[PDB]
Amino acid sequence: IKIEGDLVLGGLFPINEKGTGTEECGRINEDRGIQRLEAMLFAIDEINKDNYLLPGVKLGVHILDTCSRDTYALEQSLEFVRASLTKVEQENIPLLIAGVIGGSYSSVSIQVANLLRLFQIPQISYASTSAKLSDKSRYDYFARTVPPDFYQAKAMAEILRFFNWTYVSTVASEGDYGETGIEAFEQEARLRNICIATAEKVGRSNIRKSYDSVIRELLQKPNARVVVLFMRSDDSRELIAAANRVNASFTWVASDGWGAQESIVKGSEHVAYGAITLELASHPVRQFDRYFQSLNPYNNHRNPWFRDFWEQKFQCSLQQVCDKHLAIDSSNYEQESKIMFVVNAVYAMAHALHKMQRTLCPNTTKLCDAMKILDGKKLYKEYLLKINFTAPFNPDSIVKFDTFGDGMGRYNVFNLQYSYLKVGHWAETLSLDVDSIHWSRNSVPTSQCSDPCAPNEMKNMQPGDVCCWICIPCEPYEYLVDEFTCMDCGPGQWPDLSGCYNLPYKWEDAWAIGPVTIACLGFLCTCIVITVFIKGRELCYILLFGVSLSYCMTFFFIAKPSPVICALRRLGLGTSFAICYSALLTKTNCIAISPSSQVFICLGLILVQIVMVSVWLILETPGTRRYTLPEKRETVILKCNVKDSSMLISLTYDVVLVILCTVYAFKTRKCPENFNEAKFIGFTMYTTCIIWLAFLPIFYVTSSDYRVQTTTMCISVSLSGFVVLGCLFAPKV
Amino acid sequence: IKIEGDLVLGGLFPINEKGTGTEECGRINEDRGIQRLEAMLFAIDEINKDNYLLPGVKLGVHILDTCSRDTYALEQSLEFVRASLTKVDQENIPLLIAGVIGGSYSSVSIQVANLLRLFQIPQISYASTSAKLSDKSRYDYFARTVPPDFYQAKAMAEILRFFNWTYVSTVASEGDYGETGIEAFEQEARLRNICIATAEKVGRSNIRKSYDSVIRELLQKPNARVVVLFMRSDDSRELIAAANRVNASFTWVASDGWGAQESIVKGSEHVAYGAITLELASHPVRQFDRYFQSLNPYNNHRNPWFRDFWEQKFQCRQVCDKHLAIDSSNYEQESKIMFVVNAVYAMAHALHKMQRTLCPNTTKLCDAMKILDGKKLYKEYLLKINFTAPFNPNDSIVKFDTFGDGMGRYNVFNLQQYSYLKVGHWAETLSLDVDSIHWSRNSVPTSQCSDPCAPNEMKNMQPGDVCCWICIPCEPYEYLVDEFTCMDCGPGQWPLSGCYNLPEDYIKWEDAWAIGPVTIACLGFLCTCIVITVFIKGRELCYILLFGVSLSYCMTFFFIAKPSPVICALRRLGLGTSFAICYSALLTKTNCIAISPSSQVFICLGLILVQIVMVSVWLILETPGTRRYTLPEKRETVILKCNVKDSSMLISLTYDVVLVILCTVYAFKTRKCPENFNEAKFIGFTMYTTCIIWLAFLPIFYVTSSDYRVQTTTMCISVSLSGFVVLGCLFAPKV
Ligand SMILES: N[C@](CC1c2ccccc2Oc2ccccc21)(C(=O)O)[C@H]1C[C@@H]1C(=O)O
Ligand SMILES: N[C@](CC1c2ccccc2Oc2ccccc21)(C(=O)O)[C@H]1C[C@@H]1C(=O)O
Repeated sequence: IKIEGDLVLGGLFPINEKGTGTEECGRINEDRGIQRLEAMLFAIDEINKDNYLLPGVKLGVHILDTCSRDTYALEQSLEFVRASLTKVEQENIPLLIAGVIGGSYSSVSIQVANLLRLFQIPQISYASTSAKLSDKSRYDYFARTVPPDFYQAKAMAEILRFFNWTYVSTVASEGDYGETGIEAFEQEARLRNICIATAEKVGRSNIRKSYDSVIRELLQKPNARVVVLFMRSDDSRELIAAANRVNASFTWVASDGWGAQESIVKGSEHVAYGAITLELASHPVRQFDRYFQSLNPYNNHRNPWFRDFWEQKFQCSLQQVCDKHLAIDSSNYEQESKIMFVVNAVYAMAHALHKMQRTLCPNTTKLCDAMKILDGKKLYKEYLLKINFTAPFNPDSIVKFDTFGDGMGRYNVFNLQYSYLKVGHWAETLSLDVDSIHWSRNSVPTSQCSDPCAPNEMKNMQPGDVCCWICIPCEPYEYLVDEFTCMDCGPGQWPDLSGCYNLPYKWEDAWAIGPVTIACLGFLCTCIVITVFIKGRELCYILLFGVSLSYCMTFFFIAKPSPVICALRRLGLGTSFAICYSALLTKTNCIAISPSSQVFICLGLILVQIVMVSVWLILETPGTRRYTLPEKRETVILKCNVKDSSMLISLTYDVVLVILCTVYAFKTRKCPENFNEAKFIGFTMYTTCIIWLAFLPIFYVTSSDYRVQTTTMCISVSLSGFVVLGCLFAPKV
Repeated sequence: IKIEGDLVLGGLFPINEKGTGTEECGRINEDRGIQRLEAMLFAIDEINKDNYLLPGVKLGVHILDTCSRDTYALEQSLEFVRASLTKVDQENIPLLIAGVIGGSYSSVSIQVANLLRLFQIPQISYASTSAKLSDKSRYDYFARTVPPDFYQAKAMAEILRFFNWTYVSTVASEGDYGETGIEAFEQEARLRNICIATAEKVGRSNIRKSYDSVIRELLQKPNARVVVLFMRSDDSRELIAAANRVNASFTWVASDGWGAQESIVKGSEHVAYGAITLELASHPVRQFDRYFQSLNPYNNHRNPWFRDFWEQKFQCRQVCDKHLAIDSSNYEQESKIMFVVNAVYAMAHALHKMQRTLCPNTTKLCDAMKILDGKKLYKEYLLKINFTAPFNPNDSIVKFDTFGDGMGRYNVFNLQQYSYLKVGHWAETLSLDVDSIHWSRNSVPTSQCSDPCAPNEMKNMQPGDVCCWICIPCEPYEYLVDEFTCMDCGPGQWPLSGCYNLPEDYIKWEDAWAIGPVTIACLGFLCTCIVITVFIKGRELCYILLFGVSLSYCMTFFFIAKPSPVICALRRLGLGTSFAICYSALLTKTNCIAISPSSQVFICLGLILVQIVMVSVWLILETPGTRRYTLPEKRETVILKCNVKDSSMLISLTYDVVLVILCTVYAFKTRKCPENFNEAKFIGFTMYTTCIIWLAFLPIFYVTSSDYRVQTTTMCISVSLSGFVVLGCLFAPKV
């Protein structure tokens, strides 16, 4: 079929089928081929009768059969290039085409785009939506009015973005459709870190058991109850048939391969209930229907295949039975989905050629001599890819091409409810209705590999993928810091984005106030005793100083603990014992080496005590520390030093020397004069005994109660010094 | 031209070069045209005459002019597909072809390989050296006998590293050659760690100053004398002409655009000595020369261009009308004829082998041959071929890589005095003899940068080019860790890390101080012990003063030992103990002769508590640790020091000295008791010692804080003499 015109247009419509082997062109296609072919013929007549597009130049066509085959399209397409650039003894003269409209299947549009790119002929495919046609490095002279396939994958995740579904499983088809879609999906899905569970490439209707094995691999991940489908129409039907076979409930999200066909869900409506699906955002062309209804072989001689179309549609073999005045009516007719895309493709060239005509031939309206040869590169790059016009007969319906010659990406969101229902649409903003969904509203799923986590449970190890975090609750001693690590805070400020580890000061009333009164009571008695003016007399006054010194340490011991306090307290305990013990061993070994032994005895006793203190300070550092096993215990200091390695040894050594001296002071004194003094020395042994008893059990065994374990033993031996203070009223009044 | 045969072959040669846009073609090519065309036609006449290669089938041809234009090639090559695959239904009867041998130019071969790709028909190109033909995602029905250009970028870069040249410049042409050539050079140069000084694109048809500016840029990096070139012949022809103008002495390593052509240097032969230029290795076909001699318009009816070629080569026939022929004087075999014959034979063997499988029963064209599977012929038989090149005695085996490319075989040339000389070749291992190069003889160039960089001068400044740097040494007493940073590690360690400040030793032991200081401390203690060991019997106060002074002497002896966290406290106590012990004894003796005279121990003990309270505040102010004073240029500092600064020595010593000064003034002026001459003389002796000690104590130790020679003995000797001063006062009262 060729129609004479000043600027003829190409056309490659799959009128026939792939046939059987040598029979390359079998039964003729009736919805994809004839409806789209007559759509372009309808569009061309509209352009010719139009007065604002190509009003002087008449637009012709050169339409050809693709036969839905790659090689057959190439041989047919040679009749396009043979006219334009083949400038080599008039019949069947070919006309210089401006550009082609053909290419329905992406397979045949690629093989044509690879040919016309060499001869500078623009191509617009009305239906081919393959992804590999969007790289202008190869198919530079190519455009299309349908969005590419990977726009679906970008639109697919939008629902996953809008419905918060993350842990998803995907199944793709063995063909190119899906093996370029799920690859495009995975790259785009992970943009919001969509949490892909699995990925299965079901065979092209290989075996029924394959679909079952897929379902086995699907239900084994119950945390992913939203499954995304990019399968073709044939495979999609067989999968859900297997799903109904084993009653595998799911929430399928499927592409235009599912579309909005009732044939897919025929006999398995219940299993696929509530599935969200997409299809091309088509729009019926009302005017085309009226034109198509008014067709019959009596008045339509342009189409050579129309005779077979009448025979195949209205069944008519050699027996003719088709002899009848019947026409084509809505009873037996269906405007094909991509008819609006076919008529848009033609009007893309008409507008591209009209704008180019208005510039290259500005004064005139017909085809001026400047277009006797058409510049293919200029027409495509400078006029086709930069076009903007509302779609004819369809009052967002504006036609344009992106930088890759692909059309604007509109879609319609269809949910299975049994009938499909448009639940919104996606062009660039997913403006679907949150309601009106059936199995995604009442049983609205939220597919995650793991549950959300409370502040107690932070530490995640992600046993599965990165998006399968499992939170274990860090202990209060460990504390909860962040979802990837548990931090600490120490003392106070219990956790915020930080846990709490250990972090290490006791104002008592009875125990705390008791030492002050005891020290004050001793000070008053010492002052009263020292206030006498009667006359080892100085030793007793010095001994009273040690008792006063011991009381002062207790008063200082009532304040907040300090590392130097333990060292000072250690000196105070030794000094207090030395002061009391030094005075006792005076005027004793009289009756019973050198005559001048009092100075040596006094010097030796003081030197021994200083040696122990100096050794303890040089060997051991009197620091500060807090003793607590639990990490949630009070953040206060418990033991400044060890108190056992050195404090226990040092404390025991001081008491032992004093205890032995007190016992031996009266055990074998051998001095009967002043027997009252001997009894007092012997009776003073019990004063030191109470301190040892109150000191060992205080912190040796069961010393956890630091409130009274340490404070209780502070004043344990603070009352021994009052025994000999008042023993003076008997001799003198 | 068409030759009927069993399996005719396509033919694409640039018979006519682009004369003008007015003419479809213009004038006729001579060397890339008829010479190459007759090479294919010669090979075909040889294969048919052959019996061991396609014996049962007659191999025809279908040769067409490419007009050296892409668009013309497409229309011509369209005659190939119109026969084989376009079988859809008598003048100009076409016949199926098994492939084409064509695509001399890269641009022509690309467009043809694009169209022939669609129809599953193999193509072999005999001269299309281009890098973008080696991707099989676009041109998968396309092989090559010649290597691609980017193998040169490998070869010459392999030349640079073999001579250790690392700092290099580059100049490249505008168009496809060079721009994709130097890009491949850069990827390989960084592979062998070769850095580029400057990169200058040079315009194709531009005024001379553009070339002059390039040379001026080249001189900006004298450290890079070796420079790489990739421009085609005409640009390199007069770039060195501009080099002779400025008289810029470089050594040039250049691509096949330069080649072994005298026309490049003709005019500026002097400037471009010792250049290293690569050329494709192509041994001439002797049989073709003999065949080409016997070619005249009378015996050449196949060629429809030979008559035009005859009138063009000899300028004839039109006017000459002479019986002349082609001989060795007016003819030289073109440099690509080896590849044209190889290209035909590659398809001939591929057809031959793929005939031994499809028709093994016979030798003729069986029914399985009626339609040839192009994909099967290319991938299964064409790419997997291996045969020695005909007419060339041998390493001449023809094969195709995974991208259908002939293996790189370049000849390394060199200008010499002028003529070129094959100084080596690059098949796969660069094999050239260094002894036979013009500039490599006289001062073989070594174009490097500050690359040799000793660890001493570890630091790198990198002022300009990133590959270059400046090696200088970091601080000898500071960090020196690497060429990017010089971090400190500490005086305890050593400087390639570089140590600046850290804990170190602080010993204060010397040969002179080891024997002197030890004996001095022992002598003072021994003298006091001897003077105290008396069994004769107010000596108690003197004994306490001796004990107080003796303790200070022991502190000085222990002061020569190692430091500790409590050494500062002990040192403060020692100074107070000696002064308190000495001062305490004097006060009791004075109060003995001149509120009752019974409070003596309390006065002596009070000073110790006062010193302890001051020590406690000083200890509370800071622990008596160590101070690693290293203010001067000496690395680190001596660990021997006090926890606090010199204020404790001065302020703390000032308080103790003030008490001694008051006692000397109180005893000297406020005495008012001339009696007790033995006590007054001893009291006067103590006052004199106190004044002498103060003069030699404060300033002596106030300036030797840094040096250990003065500060080490500034304190031990300051108080040591005081102990000996009062040591002998006891013997005076006796006999
Ligand atoms: N849109 C189609 C088909 C589209 C597709 C695109 C690329 C690869 C495979 C592929 O197969 C499927 C399968 C299911 C759904 C849509 C496709 C095109 O070829 O572009 C074209 C038939 C449509 C028409 O004639 O209107
Ligand atoms: N080898 C050539 C030419 C090659 C080249 C390749 C790509 C782009 C530019 C370009 O120009 C230069 C310049 C200098 C040296 C070699 C080339 C090819 O086209 O491959 C082919 C003409 C040679 C023949 O033998 O007819």
